[PDB]
Amino acid sequence: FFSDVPKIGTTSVCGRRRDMEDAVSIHPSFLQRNSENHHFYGVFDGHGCSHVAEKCRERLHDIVKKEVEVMASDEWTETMVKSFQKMDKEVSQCRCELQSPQCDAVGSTAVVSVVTPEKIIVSNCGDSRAVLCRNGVAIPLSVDHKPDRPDELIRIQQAGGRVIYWDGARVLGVLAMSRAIGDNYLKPYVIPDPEVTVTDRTDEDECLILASDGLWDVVPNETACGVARMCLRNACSDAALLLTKLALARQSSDNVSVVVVDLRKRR
Amino acid sequence: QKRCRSSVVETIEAPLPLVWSILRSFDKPQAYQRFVKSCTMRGKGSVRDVTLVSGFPADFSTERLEELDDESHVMVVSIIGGNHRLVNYKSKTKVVASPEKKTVVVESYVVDVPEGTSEEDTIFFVDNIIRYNLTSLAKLTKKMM
Ligand SMILES: [Mg+2]
Ligand SMILES: [Mg+2]
Ligand SMILES: [Mg+2]
Ligand SMILES: [Mg+2]
Ligand SMILES: [Mg+2]
Ligand SMILES: [Zn+2]
Repeated sequence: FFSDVPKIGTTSVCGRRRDMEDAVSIHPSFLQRNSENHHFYGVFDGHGCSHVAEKCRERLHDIVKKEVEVMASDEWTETMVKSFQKMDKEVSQCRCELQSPQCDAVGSTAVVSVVTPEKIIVSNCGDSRAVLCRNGVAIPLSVDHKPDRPDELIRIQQAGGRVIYWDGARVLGVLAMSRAIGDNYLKPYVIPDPEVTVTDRTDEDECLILASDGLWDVVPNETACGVARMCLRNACSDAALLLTKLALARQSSDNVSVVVVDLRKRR
Repeated sequence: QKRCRSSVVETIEAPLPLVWSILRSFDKPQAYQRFVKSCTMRGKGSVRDVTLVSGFPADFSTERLEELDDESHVMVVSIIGGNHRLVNYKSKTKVVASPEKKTVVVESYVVDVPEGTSEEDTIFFVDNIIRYNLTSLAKLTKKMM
């Protein structure tokens, strides 16, 4: 009676920047497990150049897929961590035209969510974010990797690094996030290891919003969901579009990437 | 005005004239400075406009060539504008052949300690950057030859 696949809306723009270093990966029905249809969504905020963000857009779902085909029961944390580390490995081995020394300062955040019939899996590394709207409430499904996040501050010092405020809390004074894909020159302080949440789908779930800090740096979780909430009253693409426009209206000088996955059943 | 100074010394496994030919190129810091996205140059007095890559905590530098001696292999640069909280920055680069073919580079500098940050963090911040550049220099020379 209803649809197994979700309606998704995407808006990914250069904004006031010269170079687009955001990338977006949309792979609905990308696999089946125990006769269950799985979905892949991912946002990547690049820095230094665009190529690491693009690379994730081109490989990450494949890598997650191969890892899923070998996972026991429901061990999604292990699956996502392995996938993320494997992505980083591949990057280890275009503006910068893949040339030194400039390719030696490139990485990407990666926020991705596999949506199964029963669960929402969010695997995050960096300061992009996944936020669930449900019962009107804005529920973050990831926690930004900021060098001054107290547990992140301590992990960095334990890797022998330091955090210096220089236009914001920064790892070694350089990078504004404590985790990322690539950026080998900043290992072991900045690692590609993601943190993973797993949350049961409810009847109260409205939509999932994956987005780069182009969005969250100016629009908070509560007002994002509110915009998405009314658009749903392509609605998802109307929400994605309205959200990026809002961030630009709040004078975002950064690339902006918003993905809106519809979670409730339809058709 | 609070001020700090530091120095980085590294040994590079490449011949002096190779290494120097790269360092002396004021107009092309991009060759070994990873955070440089672009640089246009307008001998002594030359001013260069640097743009910095995304991710870095600044977007531009404006730097002036104070001295270039190809006899003693010394360069003197001074940042005269920028977005990088580095005020009154002035640096010397000394290159010498190794008494053992290898090259030693000494890069030293003075700069104002920015408001709100310790001397030690300022030192660490700049030293760290210099080591990156000297690391890339080594990589580049290793390639060219
Ligand atoms: Mg970026
Ligand atoms: Mg296992
Ligand atoms: Mg960004
Ligand atoms: Mg931000
Ligand atoms: Mg910039
Ligand atoms: Zn590149």
